[PDB]
Amino acid sequence: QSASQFTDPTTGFQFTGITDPVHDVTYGFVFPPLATSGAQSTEFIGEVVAPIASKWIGIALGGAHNNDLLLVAWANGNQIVSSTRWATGYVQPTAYTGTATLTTLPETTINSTHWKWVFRCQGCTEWNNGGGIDVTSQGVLAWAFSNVAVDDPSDPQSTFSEHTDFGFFGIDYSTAHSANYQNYLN
Ligand code: HEM
Ligand SMILES: *[C@@H]1O[C@H](CO)[C@@H](O[C@@H]2O[C@H](CO)[C@@H](O)[C@H](O)[C@H]2NC(C)=O)[C@H](O)[C@H]1NC(C)=O
Repeated sequence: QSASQFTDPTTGFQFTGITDPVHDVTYGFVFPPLATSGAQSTEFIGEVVAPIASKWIGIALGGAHNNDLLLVAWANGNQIVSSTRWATGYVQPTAYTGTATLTTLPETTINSTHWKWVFRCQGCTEWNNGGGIDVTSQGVLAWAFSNVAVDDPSDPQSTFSEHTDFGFFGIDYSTAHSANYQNYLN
């Protein structure tokens, strides 16, 4: 599948991403301006817009279960619980030990039918294994989905069972940058 540009109609934030038609989950990403000199920023802003039937959602930042930064989130009442994770060998991802700070942004909204997780991911383009994403080129993202609740929803590091579905999408990171990024942070 292929990402495209869309505007969130309530916040006005502009993202690049997809809606999975099976679970009707929207995934969106937006990056700060490309640097004219020096290194690129290592942060981005994302969102997951998920029906309440979605018990946990994962984003795989290099498109794979293994050897890449994973973001996991679920709703627990009127709060989003989230974490950064990492796996090798196809087992339960555990807490990531690198430098990546996930912050839930105030646009985050939980209503009677959906949870809309809007987040800032600092240090999320470069990982402590030396890998990461190249924000000037084309890559693959993946998502993972479960309709079964995690073992303990109040614990950000809760265990849980394997996803019931996963999927992939191509993204042109070069076109996912926004002049309005700094405004999204305010
Ligand atoms: C206990 C929890 C989990 C278990 C046991 C598990 C296990 C697995 C297994 C066995 C596969 C291969 C499935 C196949 O090809 O038939 C896989 C694939 C995948 N998993 Fe997980 N997973 C778990 C959680 C997660 C999480 C939290 C994420 C992302 C946030 C994730 C992302 C992926 C992705 C993107 C694939 C497909 C690409 C690949 O083969 O690497 N998984 N997982
Ligand atoms: C709960 O939140 C979702 C996501 O914002 C709302 O669904 C969206 O509603 C806007 C209109 O404001 C539409 O333009 C989008 O197409 C909708 N998105 C999705 C994923 O359906 C939803 O209406 C809210 N529900 C309630 C009861 O307020």
